[PDB]
Amino acid sequence: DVQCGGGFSCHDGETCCPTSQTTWGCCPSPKAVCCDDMQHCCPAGYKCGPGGTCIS
Repeated sequence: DVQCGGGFSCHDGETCCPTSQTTWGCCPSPKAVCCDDMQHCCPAGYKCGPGGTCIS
């Protein structure tokens, strides 16, 4: 599988996002961008906006 980084782990095709200090979240898209404002992530190529959603 994929080692999140000495701690958690996810399945093939998943992505490890460190939205915490000791916790890891499973997100889609390899080069995805994990929204750190709150608790989210978006497909590689998008950005987090103030509209709660992601833009391009």
